Amino acid sequence: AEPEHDQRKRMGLKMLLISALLTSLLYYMKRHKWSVLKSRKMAYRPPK
Amino acid sequence: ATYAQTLQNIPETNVTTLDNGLRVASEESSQPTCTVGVWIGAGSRYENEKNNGAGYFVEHLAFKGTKKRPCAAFEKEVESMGAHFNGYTSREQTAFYIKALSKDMPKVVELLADVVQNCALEESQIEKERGVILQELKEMDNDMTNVTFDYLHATAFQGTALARTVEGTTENIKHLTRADLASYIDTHFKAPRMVLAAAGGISHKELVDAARQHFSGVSFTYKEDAVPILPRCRFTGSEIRARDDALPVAHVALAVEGPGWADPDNVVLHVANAIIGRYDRTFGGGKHLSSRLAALAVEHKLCHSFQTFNTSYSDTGLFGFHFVADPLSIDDMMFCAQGEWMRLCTSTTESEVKRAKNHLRSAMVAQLDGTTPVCETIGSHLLNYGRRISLEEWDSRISAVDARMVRDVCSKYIYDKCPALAAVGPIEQLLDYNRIRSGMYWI
Ligand SMILES: CCCCCCCCO[C@@H]1O[C@H](CO)[C@@H](O)[C@H](O)[C@H]1O
Repeated sequence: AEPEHDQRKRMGLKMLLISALLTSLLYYMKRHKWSVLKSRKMAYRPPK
Repeated sequence: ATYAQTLQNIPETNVTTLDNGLRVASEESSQPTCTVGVWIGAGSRYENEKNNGAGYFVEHLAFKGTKKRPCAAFEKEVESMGAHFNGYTSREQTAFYIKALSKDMPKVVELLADVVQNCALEESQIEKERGVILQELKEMDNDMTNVTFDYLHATAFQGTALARTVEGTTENIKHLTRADLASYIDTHFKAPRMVLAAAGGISHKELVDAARQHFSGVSFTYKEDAVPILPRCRFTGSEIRARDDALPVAHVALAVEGPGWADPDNVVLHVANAIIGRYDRTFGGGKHLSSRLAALAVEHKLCHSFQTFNTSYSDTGLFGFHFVADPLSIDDMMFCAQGEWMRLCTSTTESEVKRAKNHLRSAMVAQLDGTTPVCETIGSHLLNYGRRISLEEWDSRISAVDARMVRDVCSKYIYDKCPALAAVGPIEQLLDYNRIRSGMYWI
């Protein structure tokens, strides 16, 4: 019914490993850029 | 008579130390008039959270008379001899100097010494200059160019001694006391940290003699004659944006950390800024100016003015640029600017530097155009370099700079560095530190 069975699963393995690795990396990168905003502080200073 | 020779023939700068540690220096010319003054290694940086602004409050009373001869008298005695008394105070350097005929070089020296050593600090005067300073702050608050540079420091050195304004806090000025001021003077104005410099038609000896006579106060302990090293100031890649769409133009300043007085690179760094240079809608050169940035500025109406700078300090500095533009041309301007910095690091030409150098040479020479300026150079080189660097030398250091060299240094100080930036006004079009940070690499 599906000769690809083994190869398909062997790929799934690779897919997860890379996936987990790539995701983590891009999470750090995403956070790294955003940090500039995430910590940003503001104040309202009218000549009041 | 060649430039080369005219340089060698420049009389030497005499430097002698008294016993109390004070250094007396001067450059004698055939001039009937002169400029003598004391340049001090004090300033806001040396202040702290509680006395920030004292050195300035002091500046405001330095002339309002001493104990030996009160206000009226002091003023009358100086005016009547045609002498000009001026002074200032920065973050790491304060100074009081006088402009008068060489003939009065000694009576001057006396006056100086009386000012730094015996300021009145009349309880009644303080409460008045307090209202005055408070006024000066409001007027300065409307000078975007200095409001910007202050903010620049405020963040570039955030959390440190250098992040403070020279004038000081509002509170600080509202509450400082006869005591605190007195203390500042007695703590900072001291011989080993002072320099009596002068230039004009003065005899080093006549000067140094008159020096020993009025600058006495000899120190007893070892503490009194060792110059205190300041705790370091940490740079921080960051930005501060003071927005107000109500202002007609926007001000932007960007900078990376500088090397500090002593470092030789500073020469190359200056040679670099000489290339980028400066512009301002009243330069007639217009589209033909040699400065690429200036041209673009003209070709595309990018701004009202802009300036490069290399503000140095004892252990650090600020190397960057500032520009004033209209709300809708901020981005292009910034974009182009950062472009040039990148050009410096990756593709400077011999042609460029050759010129930059000549522009720089002419610059140093013009920095000594008169007596006050010379005296100001002497008072500074000692205080900062510990000696005097003659045009003859400067020139040699400048002549040795070549493209390959400008590149390396700029790269070393600019390329891929997180900069400090301060924006004031209608800055909406200028945006994202992130974006600006990436303008820090790839030509
Ligand atoms: C999120 C990105 C996932 C991509 C993962 C790539 C994994 C696919 O890789 C595949 O693995 C098979 C098993 O050996 C090989 O036979 C194939 O030639 C190979 O292309």
